[PDB]
Amino acid sequence: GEELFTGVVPILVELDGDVNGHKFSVSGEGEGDATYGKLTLKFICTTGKLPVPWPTLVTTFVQCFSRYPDHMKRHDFFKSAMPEGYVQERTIFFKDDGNYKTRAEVKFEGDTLVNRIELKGIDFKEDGNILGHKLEYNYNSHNVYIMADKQKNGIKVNFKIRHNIEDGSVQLADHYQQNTPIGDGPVLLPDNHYLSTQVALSKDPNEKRDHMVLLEFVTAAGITHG
Repeated sequence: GEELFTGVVPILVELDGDVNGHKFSVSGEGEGDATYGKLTLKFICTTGKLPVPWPTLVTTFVQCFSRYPDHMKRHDFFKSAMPEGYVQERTIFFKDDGNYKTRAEVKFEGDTLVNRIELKGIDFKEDGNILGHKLEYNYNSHNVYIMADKQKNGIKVNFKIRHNIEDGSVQLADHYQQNTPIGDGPVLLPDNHYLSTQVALSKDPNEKRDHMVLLEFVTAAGITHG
């Protein structure tokens, strides 16, 4: 439901992770203002040092906060599934390295939008850009393509993240994503389109824990018909 999102809504994020056996947990919190496609979040690794670079988990850590222009409202699958929510699953293939498989439930719990995640990563090279922490602490702007998948009453999403490497090169991370409603009510299955997202990463100067502050703007685009 769109109106659930007309103002600022609190967000909670919980991630339980295991990559090549390094177990870690992260908690996040912040707010989303979909009117402006704006998210402001802070994440903390609560199990010590984060075993993979922060930027690699950005996409894992709430597309219901995208700003869908009015003329695109009927294509907003994400809001349409709330408040009961949707399950979001991905496989993220890091080029020439291992991969992440994640499963999440994004739904309201009270007046808070919560994204609860499980991530397992495998086949990472002990010394590659990921486990070797060679990725820079920045993020590029990307387009996220969305298509309906009527069979599963959800959408399929595909995009490739370009993570800057410390050498000047780029580590690609190919995202295969699927979302399905948790509820039984009808949800909106959209026509193809995309989301344009900009992400800013920073640090909280008062925090001793390994953490990440993330501010993002995300907007839907691509449809001028109907």
